Amino acid sequence: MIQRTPKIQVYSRHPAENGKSNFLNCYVSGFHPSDIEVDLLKNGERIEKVEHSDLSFSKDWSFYLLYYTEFTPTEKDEYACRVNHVTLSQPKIVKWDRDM
Amino acid sequence: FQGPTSFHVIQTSSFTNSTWAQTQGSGWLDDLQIHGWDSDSGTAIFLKPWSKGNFSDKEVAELEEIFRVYIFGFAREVQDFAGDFQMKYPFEIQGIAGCELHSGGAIVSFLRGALGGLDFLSVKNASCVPSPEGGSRAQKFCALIIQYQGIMETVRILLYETCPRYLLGVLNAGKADLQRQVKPEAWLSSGPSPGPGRLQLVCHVSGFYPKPVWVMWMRGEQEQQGTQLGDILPNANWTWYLRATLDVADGEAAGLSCRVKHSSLEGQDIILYWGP
Ligand SMILES: CCCCCCCCCCCCCCCCCC(=O)N[C@@H](CO[C@@H]1O[C@H](CO)[C@@H](O)[C@H](O)[C@H]1O)[C@@H](O)CCCCCCCCCCCCCCCC
Ligand SMILES: CCCCCCCCCCCCCCCCCCCCCC
Ligand SMILES: CCCCCCCCCCCC
Repeated sequence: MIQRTPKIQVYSRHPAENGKSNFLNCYVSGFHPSDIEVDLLKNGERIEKVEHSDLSFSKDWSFYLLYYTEFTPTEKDEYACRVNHVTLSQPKIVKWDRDM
Repeated sequence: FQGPTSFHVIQTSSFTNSTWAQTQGSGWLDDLQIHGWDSDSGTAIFLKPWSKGNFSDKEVAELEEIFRVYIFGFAREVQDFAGDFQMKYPFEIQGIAGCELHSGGAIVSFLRGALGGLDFLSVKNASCVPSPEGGSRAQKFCALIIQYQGIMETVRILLYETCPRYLLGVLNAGKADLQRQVKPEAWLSSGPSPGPGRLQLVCHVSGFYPKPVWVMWMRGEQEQQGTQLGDILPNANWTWYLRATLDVADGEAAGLSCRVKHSSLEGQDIILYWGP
């Protein structure tokens, strides 16, 4: 029984244009075991309507999941992805960098 | 023909204690999900209007029943023979099974199993092949599993007769969505600066279908070797996302362009230049 930390990628479906509707995504991959808690944050507080794919795994048996939501980006509105897994001591927060 | 050429069902069985076991399943066509599984009701959730393929509502209910009794019986016997196999709680078993079409007409079927994220068993032409990663446990399992003819026969029917009969049904029924060609959209940005006098050149590609795509950083007609390609990340609208980066010096950034080749573009490639 091994333990692998999830790789966390935060990205928008379309390029960030302030005021226009878009989709925010958080893709968690490469983890083992499956048991995981993921949240999408808006300035530090969790978003309510967030859909997620059913559990899946890649060839090497590591698990992957996609968490998304239809958002509207503005100037100072900071977004992030909070992740809780057995490998993490405290929840890991990875910010959304528009230019990345 | 383009798009997905394979069908597979997956299984993730989390065993917490001697009498607590949850199972999660789903049907896929490559990386695209077409089936979901409602564990409580023991029925399939059909994510697309063509998810049934060419199968009848009787043929699909027969299959729902097979998986339902399997999910129960699998969990039941693993909880029964856990101490016999020296298993330490908590543990997770994983399993992928299905078939695929090759160019020429041939359909190869597969079934792979796992324990603790490591290979346990495999199925190469009607027989259990224990993986060395499973050790003595895997051998002890394959040697036991062959004695139950009733379950070995129903795996053989499913894998070598029902699976290909299914694959063609869905590949055909879903021709409209599966062999669709959605055009990519591209944009540039300057990522986090690696060196104090350097610059991270980022090329973004998104909104495309099918999966095969070519993206490189160019200098006219000469491609850069230091072009680090990102992972092919998904979007829930059955489209993809790809990043292509280049670590470069300040003055060298000018003259550089990103090139995107995709099957929906039809020769008309997307070339985007860096503006000084
Ligand atoms: C559209 C779908 C296409 C996709 C096809 C690909 C998917 C393939 C799925 C395979 C699983 C699919 C595994 C097979 C499904 C299990 C159901 C079954 O045939 N078993 C009956 C056995 O008795 C059954 O009773 C029924 C009712 O009286 C009769 O109708 C059946 O003919 C009779 O076999 C009972 O034993 C209840 C089941 C409990 C047994 C636990 C099985 C766990 C171990 C199986 C591990 C498999 C690996 C072994 C290696 C083989 C070489
Ligand atoms: C068209 C029919 C609709 C049904 C599809 C719904 C998805 C079913 C989910 C169940 C998946 C179970 C099969 C997995 C393969 C066997 C794994 C082997 C276990 C290894 C033992 C150590
Ligand atoms: C790893 C735990 C061993 C599981 C043993 C499977 C036995 C199958 C019995 C089928 C009932 C008829």
